[PDB]
Amino acid sequence: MEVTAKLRGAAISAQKVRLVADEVRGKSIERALDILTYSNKKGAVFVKKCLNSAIANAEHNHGLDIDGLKVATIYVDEGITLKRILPRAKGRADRISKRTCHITIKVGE
Amino acid sequence: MKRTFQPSVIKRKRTHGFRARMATKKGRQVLARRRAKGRHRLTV
Amino acid sequence: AVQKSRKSRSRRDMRRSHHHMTVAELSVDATTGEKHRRHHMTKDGFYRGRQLF
Amino acid sequence: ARVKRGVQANRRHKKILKRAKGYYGARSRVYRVAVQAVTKAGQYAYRDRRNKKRTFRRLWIARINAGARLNGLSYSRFINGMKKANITIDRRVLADIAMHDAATFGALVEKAKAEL
RNA sequence: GGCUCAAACUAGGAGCCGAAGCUGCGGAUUUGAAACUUGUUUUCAAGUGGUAGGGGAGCGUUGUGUAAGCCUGUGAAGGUGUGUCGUAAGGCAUGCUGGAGGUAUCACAAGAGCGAAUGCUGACGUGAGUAACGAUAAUGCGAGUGAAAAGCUCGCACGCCGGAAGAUCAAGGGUUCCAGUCCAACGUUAAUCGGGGCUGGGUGAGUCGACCCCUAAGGCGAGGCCGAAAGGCGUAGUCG
RNA sequence: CCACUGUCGUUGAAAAGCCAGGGGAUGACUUGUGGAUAGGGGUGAAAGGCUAAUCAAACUCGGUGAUAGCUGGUUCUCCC
RNA sequence: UGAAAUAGAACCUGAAACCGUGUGCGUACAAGCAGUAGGAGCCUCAAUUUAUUGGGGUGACUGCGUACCUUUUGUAUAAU
RNA sequence: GUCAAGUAAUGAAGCGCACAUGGUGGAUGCCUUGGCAGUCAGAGGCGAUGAAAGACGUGACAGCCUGCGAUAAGCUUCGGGGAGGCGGCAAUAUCCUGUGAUCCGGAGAUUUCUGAAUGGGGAAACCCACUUACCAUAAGGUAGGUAUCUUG
Ligand SMILES: [Mg+2]
Ligand SMILES: [Mg+2]
Repeated sequence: MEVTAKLRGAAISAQKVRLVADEVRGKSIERALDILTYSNKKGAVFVKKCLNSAIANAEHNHGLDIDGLKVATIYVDEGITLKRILPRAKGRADRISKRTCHITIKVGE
Repeated sequence: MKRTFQPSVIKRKRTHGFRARMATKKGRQVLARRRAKGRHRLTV
Repeated sequence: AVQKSRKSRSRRDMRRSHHHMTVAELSVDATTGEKHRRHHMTKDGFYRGRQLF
Repeated sequence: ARVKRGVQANRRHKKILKRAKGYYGARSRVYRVAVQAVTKAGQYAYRDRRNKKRTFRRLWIARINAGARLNGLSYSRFINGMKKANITIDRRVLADIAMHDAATFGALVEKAKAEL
């Protein structure tokens, strides 16, 4: 089986979290946690939180051995965008997209 | 630089206020029109 | 000064074929046994068998 | 009697996008581009139904020329020899024989060469 | 490309290639002609590129009747695949999704069909993780708290203003003031901080200001004058 | 108070600014508060200037769905 | 709990644009409206007394091939 | 086995196509509390007994909406009705109710301030009064009156 965690609504662009996700996809839980704890990217704190939640789900709700677990699948999806107005010169306005993202992690043997 | 709106309460209430509207027949028509549209603000 | 056509998603992603997160080198501290960034002290102050606090 | 266009517009656009399956980029995804690509595909297909009859005769004639020159004759003398011998075998079948049955094509060349 | 008794030129000859032309085979269709004769049947002849435009035949959609019918929780509409049928518009069946409606047939009526109108609304792209983060007065470190501290608090040091970048007001604003608590949003970064959220508190006058008494400009103005009406002016006054 | 020159800035810090210089600075000076003049009208040491980022006739609403021999667009199918 | 929770409160259905992940095939010596007519190889379902056909995915390689609308005498037009 | 010559296959930083499975988004379908056009009738006004329109209050309970007006989600009475109820968001608490509540219909009472606004004035919801009667003895309270015009 595959155990899931979801981190819907992280205040960050999915394009940014995707670089973090690409490096932990398919790795063992230990190696992936190392990569996430020593990354300098903001998206790594979100990916690490979601991965830790998925590991705890697999250990508590399903009684799996987290020693044989691995990041079976991970992907980031776009969340809801907050729309803000940015004033510019000469009385002109721009729209600002404050993008959010959904992180889905599934761990399994 | 100096802009178009320079607020003054006395000047606002004396050019646009309720008693200024009620002093004229045309101001009372302004009020009748605002009441017919149902505006929550009759006068400044 | 601006594009004459929108870029295709294929070319947009070929330009991102060089984007990559940096992965830190890690080691095990001889005294504590703990993982740390290479050439960096551990989170608790140990580097190369030497305390700092 | 107000008519909403949603359902019919949807199924109409799905027909076009279905015919545009496998096309690159916007050509399989967005309707304004897919509908031109489908029309152009039909135009090319109409033109190439005609052109394929020319291309395959081209191919048969090439293979017959090779087969006849293997036997000591050119295409323009071999076809003349067939028409003089009253042999009605078409170029499609002659090319098939030249490709897959060399001795029979040798026999046909012998008949044409005896007719000249 | 390459070509010189040519792969050039002249004059002849014979083959062959070559088009959606012509022929062959199958199918459709317009008109006309013949006969079981409103497609009932077979034929035959001539046709069938097309803008503006004229003429003919239909498809689908919403709604009315047919219909207190018929279908439908043993799964309606819609969505999404697949198969199949028709010259086309399109029809039919069916898997999955969906969960309460739909509608045969024949008539009847249209808010009846969209890719363009620098069309209208919403959503979402490309540019691009690019430019920028708003005065070049400036920060360093130690503690504290905290999930987390370059930015908060405290401390030491450094720097800046000082006819201000300090202080008191009027105008304007209106709770922003003070404390506690929170960090989603807001703050162009983070935030434990805030003029942000939430909950409480806080403004005390005979003398300060207003009100009040008085009048300026200028208003309004018993009577009065003027003017189709509306109104305009104006005395005493009354406001300001 | 003003705005002569230049650089900068021109998707600005800013729908007219900054910086460095510049002019007037007891006067036809500047400035606060209140008031007056209203659209073919006002006001103007006069540039058609200004009259709320709008001026060779403001703004709002209405006549009004102005008119447009012009430009754009005009949505299913097949047959002659 | 509920019939149902990709009915969980941004909550019926949940299209498209747009953006991910996975699987199969192709793609790093080759010049252009990106298709079309052919066509090798591979992958996958079925039959079939067993690598042959049939269906599906992909498409090395060859030929041909300058979008659409509008407006024009005439547009790939570098005209809208 | 060496060497030589020739010739395959394998590669994927990334990308394409198809399918599978999601995200976003909010179309579609169904739905309705809301609109639109009429018919047949009725009515065609409200206001100095203070209107229309408001401001400020009013609850056990913070805001808004609704009602109400210092008697303030209401008071009296007359009828209806018969078991629940204290308006909505929107519940909670204290309670009321067959000694008839909530609720509905007729009538009455109360009815702040502004506004024709009418005692004067005014930047509406404010400032300042005069006067009659009564009560208080202190710096007031209660009930009134005081605009203009027309006609008598
Ligand atoms: Mg101006
Ligand atoms: Mg839903």
